[PDB]
Amino acid sequence: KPSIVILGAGYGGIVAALGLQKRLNYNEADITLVNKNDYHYITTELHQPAAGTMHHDQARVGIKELIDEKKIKFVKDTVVAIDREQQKVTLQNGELHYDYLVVGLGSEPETFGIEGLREHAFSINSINSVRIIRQHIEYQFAKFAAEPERTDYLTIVVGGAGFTGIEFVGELADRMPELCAEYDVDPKLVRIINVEAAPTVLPGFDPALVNYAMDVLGGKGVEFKIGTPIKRCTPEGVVIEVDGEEEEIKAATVVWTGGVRGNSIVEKSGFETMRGRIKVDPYLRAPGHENIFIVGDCALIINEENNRPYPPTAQIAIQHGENVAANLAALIRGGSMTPFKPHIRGTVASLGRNDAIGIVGGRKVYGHAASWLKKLIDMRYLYLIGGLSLVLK
Amino acid sequence: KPSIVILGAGYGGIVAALGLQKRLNYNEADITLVNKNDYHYITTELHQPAAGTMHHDQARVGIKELIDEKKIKFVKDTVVAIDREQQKVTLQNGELHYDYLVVGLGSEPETFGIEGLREHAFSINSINSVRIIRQHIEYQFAKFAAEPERTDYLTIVVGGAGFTGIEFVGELADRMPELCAEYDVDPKLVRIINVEAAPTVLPGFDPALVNYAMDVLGGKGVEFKIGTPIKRCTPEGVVIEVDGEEEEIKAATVVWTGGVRGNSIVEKSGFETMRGRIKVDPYLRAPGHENIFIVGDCALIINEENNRPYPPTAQIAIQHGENVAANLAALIRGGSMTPFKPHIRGTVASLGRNDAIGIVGGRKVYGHAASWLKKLIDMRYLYLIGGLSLVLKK
Ligand SMILES: Cc1cc2nc3c(=O)[nH]c(=O)nc-3n(C[C@H](O)[C@H](O)[C@H](O)COP(=O)(O)OP(=O)(O)OC[C@H]3O[C@@H](n4cnc5c(N)ncnc54)[C@H](O)[C@@H]3O)c2cc1C
Ligand SMILES: Cc1cc2nc3c(=O)[nH]c(=O)nc-3n(C[C@H](O)[C@H](O)[C@H](O)COP(=O)(O)OP(=O)(O)OC[C@H]3O[C@@H](n4cnc5c(N)ncnc54)[C@H](O)[C@@H]3O)c2cc1C
Ligand SMILES: NC(=O)c1ccc[n+]([C@@H]2O[C@H](COP(=O)([O-])OP(=O)(O)OC[C@H]3O[C@@H](n4cnc5c(N)ncnc54)[C@H](O)[C@@H]3O)[C@@H](O)[C@H]2O)c1
Repeated sequence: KPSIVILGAGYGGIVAALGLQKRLNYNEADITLVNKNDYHYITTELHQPAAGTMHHDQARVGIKELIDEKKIKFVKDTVVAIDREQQKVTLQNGELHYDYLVVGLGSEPETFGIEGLREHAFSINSINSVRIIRQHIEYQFAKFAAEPERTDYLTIVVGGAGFTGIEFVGELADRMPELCAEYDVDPKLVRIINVEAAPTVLPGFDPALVNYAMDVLGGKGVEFKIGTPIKRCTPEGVVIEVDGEEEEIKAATVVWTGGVRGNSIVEKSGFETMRGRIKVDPYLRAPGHENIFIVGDCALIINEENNRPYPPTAQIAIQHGENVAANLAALIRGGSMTPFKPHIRGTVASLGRNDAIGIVGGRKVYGHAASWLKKLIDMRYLYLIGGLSLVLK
Repeated sequence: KPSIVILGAGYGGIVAALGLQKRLNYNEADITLVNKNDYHYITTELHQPAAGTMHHDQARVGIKELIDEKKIKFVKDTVVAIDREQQKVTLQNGELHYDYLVVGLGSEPETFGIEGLREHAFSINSINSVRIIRQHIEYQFAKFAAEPERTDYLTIVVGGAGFTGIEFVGELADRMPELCAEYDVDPKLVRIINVEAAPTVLPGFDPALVNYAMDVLGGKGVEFKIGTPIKRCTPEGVVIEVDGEEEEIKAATVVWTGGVRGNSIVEKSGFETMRGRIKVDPYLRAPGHENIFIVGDCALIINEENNRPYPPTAQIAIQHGENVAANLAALIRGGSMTPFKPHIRGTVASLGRNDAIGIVGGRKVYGHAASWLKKLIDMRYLYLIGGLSLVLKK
């Protein structure tokens, strides 16, 4: 009968819920899952619908289908704030109560306080957002035939050359032949620009793979501006600093992949956070709070070996949920808990539909091999939450 | 030796060129065809791509494929003005000289000086235009999911309940189930509004056909506002006058089918025009110029029997091309020419993919029968200009 509530049905949230489903026995606890939408979207593949290389429906699944209900109660609503003292959470259309709290609200875009970014730029963070990005670009290409002078319609600027930016421009480059044919556009006129403040694309990554990534993307017509930061964002385009002087790029479409931050709700609810994320204990709990757990991008963990923190990823997020699910079972049964130890296997980044790069098991991988791996790994997630049934669909 | 120049590759233009092609024996005259694009689009079917019910490629064909290269020389360029005195036409990328001139530049949207109409509203008049309208609407639906409070995204206002407007709103209603499913939208929230200044939808049409049209469209959720004029057009929406008082409609998409005028080029070239169109003589030429011919929407014709003017249509435009081609051929070859006599067969209006209305001959038509009738008649044009080969390609 205790009331555990999980906030967000993302990688951290949905796995924690499914873990609880398998682990526990009917009526042992009251579990409620809260989500903004009635569907759970595969964030790792969201860059593809934004380009238009994949339908958005292939990147999402209905939550009710995943759960058997009765054990877990699903609430479709929007979280507003956290009342920790009165162990309750407030929604736009109601209020909920928790004995135990699991926080997996994912990330929010990090704008760095840059002017006009929130107003005039797009983010790849949801099914709704990527649909908007996709239709915006196609809309812009449609307008070009009427006004051939306006080449800014055909200019797409992606801010930041992180994994998200690199994956996106790769998909974008692949789409352009089909896109140009649809709207009678000269492929040569199209400009896809990736702008990176850091001196190198994909900073903190193996130079061998990075150069390979740039080489392939450069061949597909992607343009890279490195050591160039975005100072400001305008409706017309963006403003960048080159050689200590401001320069302007006129782009009808600006996508911001500059970084991510923890959900503002967590920080605004009075938690102590760094970059909006919580530095949790070995048991994935929020300091000074024995009944609160943080999962996914909201959680922050530091590798004891080095001084740097683990990056926010789906891979570690899945591991968060499974750990919390097991630990929650122990707490409900009055048992001890197990410290969280993250096993970070290789990471693979796609460079389009048929190409990819990654370091897996210490070994570097490229080409069709890496592409098949990522497709395989992503499919493994489908099996984890939906079984062979989900993989087929 | 003589230089025949044809302006525009629309219904009037393309048929006139093809008519000359069949009629003449090469080298007899120098024929040049001028078009804004290297393709000829089926304007009668343009309402479907704008809605998104049909691909735009099915509504156009390449001009070079249709014509006999050696006999007719095709120029892809944009007409700027016509110099009647010097008998030359000026383009963005050159100049051309004519002994005989055929003008089929089609129509331009008529805004009637209404504020913001040209700036903030869309027109269904080209391949480029319908693509813009289509992607615009899908874009607004995409934004709605993020902001469910903004129901104006799902509101589409079509100005004028003429022939074009009725076809467009009919196509739109059919699209909505597929469109709503794509962007997770509640169909009940969607509003398709047709605004008519006249007291009745489809003025000057059989009330029986009109009532059927409103009934079918009304069932699909289409809303009609009649006796209501559009005072102004804004990015936010439109302003309308109801019961002598101003009212507001919030619509992300505004499409203007309120009417058309002849191409501005004809008027700016010093021609004498009414509503931008030329009232031609029985030989479809502009008074008193014996060597200039006007075809399609640019031309204005009066029915001798009923004194009322013919509406600007593709059907009469096609007949213009055939008449001018025959008359031009006769003129260079010696003939006495033939006065233009329009044979106006029935007209059919689609009310969606599976429904239609029309008066053919003396009998009124409805349902799948009318739809098949309209589809067949449209196919006749494809055969006329492209043969069985063009007909195959859908
Ligand atoms: C294009 C892209 C590609 C990526 N590829 C990879 C990859 O290949 N490998 C890898 O390891 N990582 C990848 N990542 C990173 C990974 O997707 C994130 O780290 C992952 O989303 C984190 O899991 P999460 O559940 O905490 O976040 P999320 O998946 O975003 O969980 C958010 C969920 O909580 C809901 N929610 C949020 N706020 C509220 C609120 N106020 N009220 C109600 N519901 C709310 C949301 O609707 C959503 O359902 C990628 C990220 C992006 C953008
Ligand atoms: C949705 C819609 C549905 C319709 N359905 C029917 C129907 O069912 N039956 C019927 O009889 N009529 C119908 N009509 C009307 C018909 O389409 C027109 O009346 C017909 O096109 C008139 O012939 P036209 O060649 O003069 O016009 P157009 O087809 O518009 O001729 C214009 C051509 O010349 C080109 N051009 C224009 N300006 C320039 C320029 N400055 N320089 C170079 N090239 C230029 C254009 O690109 C185009 O190729 C419909 C119209 C619309 C909008
Ligand atoms: N295959 C994978 O494992 C995979 C794929 C995608 C994302 N991810 C993870 O998702 C997380 C989110 O990554 P992300 O791509 O959203 O951001 P990021 O933090 O990983 O990279 C941000 C980049 O943007 C640049 N940048 C920031 N501000 C800028 C500005 N004003 N102008 C120009 N450039 C600017 C930074 O230098 C940085 O290189 C990462 O931890 C990443 O590791 C993993």
